[PDB]
Amino acid sequence: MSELNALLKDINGSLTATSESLERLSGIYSNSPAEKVSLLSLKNGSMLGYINSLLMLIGNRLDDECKDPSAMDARERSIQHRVVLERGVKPLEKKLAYQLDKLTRAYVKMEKEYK
Amino acid sequence: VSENFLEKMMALYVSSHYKNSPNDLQLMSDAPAHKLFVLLPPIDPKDGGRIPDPLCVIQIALEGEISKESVRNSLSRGQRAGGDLIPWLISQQFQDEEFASLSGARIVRIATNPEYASMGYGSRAIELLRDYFEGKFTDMSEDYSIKRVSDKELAKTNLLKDDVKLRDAKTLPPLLLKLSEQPPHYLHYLGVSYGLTQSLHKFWKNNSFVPVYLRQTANDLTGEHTCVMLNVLEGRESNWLVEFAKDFRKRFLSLLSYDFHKFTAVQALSVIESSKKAQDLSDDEKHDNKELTRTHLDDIFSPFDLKRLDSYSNNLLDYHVIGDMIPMLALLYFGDKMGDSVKLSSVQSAILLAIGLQRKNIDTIAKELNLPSNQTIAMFAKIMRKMSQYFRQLL
Amino acid sequence: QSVQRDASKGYSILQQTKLFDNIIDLRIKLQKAVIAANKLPLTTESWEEAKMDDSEETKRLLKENEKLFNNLFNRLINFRIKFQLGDHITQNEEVAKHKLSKKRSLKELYQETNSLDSELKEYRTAVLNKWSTKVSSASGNAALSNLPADVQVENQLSDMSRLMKRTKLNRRNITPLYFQKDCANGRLPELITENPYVFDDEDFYRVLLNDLIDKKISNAKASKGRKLNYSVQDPIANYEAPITSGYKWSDDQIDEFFAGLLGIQIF
Amino acid sequence: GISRDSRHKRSATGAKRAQFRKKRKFELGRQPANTKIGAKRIHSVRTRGGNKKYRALRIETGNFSWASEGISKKTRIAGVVYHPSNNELVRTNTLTKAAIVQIDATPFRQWFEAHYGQTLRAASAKIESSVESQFSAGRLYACISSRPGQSGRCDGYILEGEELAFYLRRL
Amino acid sequence: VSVYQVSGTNVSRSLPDWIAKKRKRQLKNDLEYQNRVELIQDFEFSEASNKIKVSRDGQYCMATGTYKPQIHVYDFANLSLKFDRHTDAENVDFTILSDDWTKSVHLQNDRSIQFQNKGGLHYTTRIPKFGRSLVYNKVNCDLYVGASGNELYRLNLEKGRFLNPFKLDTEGVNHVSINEVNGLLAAGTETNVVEFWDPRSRSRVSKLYLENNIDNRPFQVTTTSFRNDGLTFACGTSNGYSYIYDLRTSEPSIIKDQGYGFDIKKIIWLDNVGTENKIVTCDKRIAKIWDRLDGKAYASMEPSVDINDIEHVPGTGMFFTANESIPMHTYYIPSLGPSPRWCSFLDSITEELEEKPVYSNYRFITRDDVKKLNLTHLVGSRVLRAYMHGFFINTELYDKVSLIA
Repeated sequence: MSELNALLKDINGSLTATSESLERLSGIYSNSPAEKVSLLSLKNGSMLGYINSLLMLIGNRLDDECKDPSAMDARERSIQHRVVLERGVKPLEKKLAYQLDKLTRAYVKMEKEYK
Repeated sequence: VSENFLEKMMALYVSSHYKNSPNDLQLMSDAPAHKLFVLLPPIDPKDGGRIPDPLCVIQIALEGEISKESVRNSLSRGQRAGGDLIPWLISQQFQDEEFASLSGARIVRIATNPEYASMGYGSRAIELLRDYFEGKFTDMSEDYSIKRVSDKELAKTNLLKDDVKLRDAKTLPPLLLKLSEQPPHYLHYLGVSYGLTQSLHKFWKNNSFVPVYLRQTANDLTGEHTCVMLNVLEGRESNWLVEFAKDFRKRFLSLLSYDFHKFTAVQALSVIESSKKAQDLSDDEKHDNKELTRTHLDDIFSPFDLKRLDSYSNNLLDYHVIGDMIPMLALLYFGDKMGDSVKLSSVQSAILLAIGLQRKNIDTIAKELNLPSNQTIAMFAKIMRKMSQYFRQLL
Repeated sequence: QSVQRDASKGYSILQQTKLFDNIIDLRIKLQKAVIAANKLPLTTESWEEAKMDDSEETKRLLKENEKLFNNLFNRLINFRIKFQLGDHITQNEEVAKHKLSKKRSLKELYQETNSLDSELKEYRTAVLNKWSTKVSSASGNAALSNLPADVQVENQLSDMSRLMKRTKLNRRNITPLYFQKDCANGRLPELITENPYVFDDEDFYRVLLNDLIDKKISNAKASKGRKLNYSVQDPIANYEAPITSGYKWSDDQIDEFFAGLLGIQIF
Repeated sequence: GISRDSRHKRSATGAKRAQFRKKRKFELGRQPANTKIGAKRIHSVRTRGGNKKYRALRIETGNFSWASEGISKKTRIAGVVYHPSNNELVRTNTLTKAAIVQIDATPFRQWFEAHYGQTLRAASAKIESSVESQFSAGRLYACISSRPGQSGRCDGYILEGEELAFYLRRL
Repeated sequence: VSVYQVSGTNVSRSLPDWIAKKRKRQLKNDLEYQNRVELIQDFEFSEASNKIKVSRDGQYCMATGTYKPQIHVYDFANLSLKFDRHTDAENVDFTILSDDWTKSVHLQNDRSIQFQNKGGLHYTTRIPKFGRSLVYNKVNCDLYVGASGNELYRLNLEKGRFLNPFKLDTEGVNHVSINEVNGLLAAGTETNVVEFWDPRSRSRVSKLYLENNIDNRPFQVTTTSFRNDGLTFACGTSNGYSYIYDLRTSEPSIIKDQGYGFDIKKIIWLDNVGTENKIVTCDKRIAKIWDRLDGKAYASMEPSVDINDIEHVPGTGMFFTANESIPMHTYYIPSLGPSPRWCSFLDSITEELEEKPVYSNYRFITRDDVKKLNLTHLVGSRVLRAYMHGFFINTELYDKVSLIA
């Protein structure tokens, strides 16, 4: 077997796994007034774009033309999405980490009480 | 409702102190620096708004932020300004002007329900109170001032017709405020002032408080010695506390003979232990204990004394022959010059501190520790056998 | 009643954490694609040569390859539009629905990816500034007035070259197919170990795995006495006498402690 | 304090007999020996006459005999599994006669492989399926045929056939 | 920390003790035998020792034996056996009601309770079914006896009558303990649940279901102990974990395992010694001292032979342990506290003693458990250390793994 054929097969298996998980992940979100914390919401959105940037890097490479093999535009998005997760969000959530635990613990006791 | 809550707080606040009831109420209400914190049980929504009882009541007084110019002037004059006990006291003892500028809070009083004592509510409140000032209670939701009566209104009112009425409930804020609601004042350290006792010392010790000062002259009314302990909140420089803790420990060891000889060996040992915990607080190795040098050892002890000490470890001598070396040995060990090589148990530590520093006789310690005189000598001999081997190893 | 709002926020906070684990799982599945993708050719001639090795099979794989990305990434953009819609990240509610309904091409999908990021950038500035102010006020830093988090992000984005080099680093030592041939022929302008073309996020990927692992850890008949006879037994009668003092604790304390055993605006 | 006298018992008619005499030494009993698995420990007892009795206070190894193959091997005892008289004896791992215990199958397996040259001519090597399964597990059900409280030994025999089927049903 | 074995078996587990004594006589010429120090003469049972307890007076000790089943009472002042009293059956458990050795209640294995007084066996009674534990309340004068049956039988010494037996929901009671300060009582069911009862009323205050996220296999509550403070409660699970609970909460503050996988037999809170935050947990194999709050191992007492029970003299460093060997081991830990008054000069001779010594700190996995836990890869690495049939492991790593598998 050619190296490309084995490689392409590996990518094919990855996508159907990711797509099926995306199918599951989209379903639960659609299943879910409850007001959402903004900080973690951005942190969720930030890494999603990072995954898209990784996939955009994948897509750029796969094009047989390979006009931009470095995937500069895809990379820069990943750089931006990676920066916000590491430098901006993490210090804030760490400062906010205790009060998050208290509320989550607060509900868990209530849910047990309700049951 | 405020009165009903006020009486409950005063039941706890007045639960345990020695007769100085009246004036404190005026201090609590009119003093601007003072603030009140109350620990409450969980609030069941099915309660219907009934006030829960207070489990712990803490009164704090913001202190510090004194201009360096005033401190030097006051220090030179020897005049003590009203309030700011800890900022002034540490400055006088340590001749440090930078400490006074630091912003800090003194826990004037902490009270817990006597029925519920030792259950850990008091420690919980201090844990939360420290947590409040550190900034960890950040608001999770995406004004409490009261307008004063204008001078125009005061002039326009007549004494005969005056309507002296309780302030409208709408204007007033809520009695109890969540820690998140009100922003804390930035602070550098938390302080406590109290008469030294075994129970109180253990309580503050478990709450990460470090001793900085102990008053030699016992209070006449109680016979207890005033002790001031400090704790540094995270995110603030901790070097100054460690320097103070080291100085206090050295001062304490010498003064065990003069006026603290009455302190039990166990109580004195705990004070040393609590101060040493400050050394563990600082991860920095810039300030560390220095192991004894060979040259320092020769200066301290002549070769004959080492021979005199060695023979005792072999049991070839009597105890009285080595009485002169004991206090110097005690200073080295509790000064940590001996190093990791020599370590002693709690009972052995108490015995060494007693003879070396308290200057108490062996039989007295036998009584104090509820041990036979024969054991105490036997324990005491084991201490020098370890010390003798260490001195051999250095040589 | 305020307790109920705490619960909904508590329920709310959990949802993201589960969502956080799910998306990281999506990343974990995609990890082998990134590794294999980095091993692919880089130039037209190398790709054509790769196809020449197995023309029929490669063409079939390439077709099945291309379809799955278009289906996968189109679904991802739909998730992005929905996600940024529900969380109020995108304010134009009508436009989001129109994008979701329509079917979009690869070039069009790229345009949405750019638009979604730009909206997220605007939401980024507002969110970081808002929370940074709250934390600063809560900790007394407002009284003091340690850079704002939004400012820190802006500064680090300004240092693009440094973090650009970080990604170039070939920690795994990945060699893309026909790399030596492209190098020899001069078909790689950027190069003419740090490789501009090999992308490495292994340290970030491992950190995400470490965070996921730690959270999971943190969160986790009468004869022979066979029947009992209650008649008085004389020899053991008055064997011991009760202590009238009772238990050290008061009865009221005992009753309460057993009760809790095993678990004007006033406020 | 233990005695085997019949005088303390009620007569056949049900009359309550009176104490005829003080307890005698020719009608004595001795305290039971609760044998348990562990390092071997046996206590000698001087009985009537010069005869001696051995008290297997603890014992871990015993000679078990394969009746079908007509052999005997010394094997370690894993633990008690079922005892017909009292279940608390099974709970405390007490060894007495008739107790069903689990023993190591290593010596029997090695002997079978050596003798028949077959991993566990073919017709002779054939054995009961349940016994084969027990060897596959690694331990065998055995019944102790000795009295550890008297002879100081814990010999026995491996269950087979209807015996094994019955005790498997009871287990 | 240092552990000194004052007396016991100095030979290995494989070596039989009785032949060693027959070899000991041959080597009686060896000087160390003449210079041996025995704290208490005849501190050895004939074959093995079941239980040992120290009188609250602090001047006496009592023990029970194997063959002939007999009761040994030791006098510390005389450092010798005051008397030995034979019994008709082995002793499952017993207690000393009086401050001295005078009055004691013994539970034999023949379903009979025997009351021992100064002169001798005062009275013997039979309970409906076999017993496993025993405890007595001073306030109520009621003796509480567990048993195989679901009921927990109640006997009143003041009135000399059996009373209404407490009805446990589950069948069987492995252990029972009563708290002095509270009066709260706990029972150890065969299932992973501890049922708490009130003696003031006749009621079940609540039941705690032990939760083991590490191991999902069944286990039983083998031992329970209440701290002097009364707000803390300790359990012993058959799988080999001991839980420390603060009674107010419903979650385990700390779960520390011995690791060998054997049942926990005795749990003792070393409050009196000083630094109250230390606890003892005793397997058949080893007994470990570890910190209450942080779960850090202070020291370890590993005898060659199995441990049937361990007892601690209040206010002192010594520990008596009942073992399967002919002698009864006793350990001295000088760091914990001073030696008792009666053996004052034991401290002087600390150099002569054995000074016996890792096992307590780390967990131990069986080979089958290694394969199930998917830790075959760890084998051959620094993380996993081989100890004979099974391999040791770090406690935290094992907890993470069993979650994975």
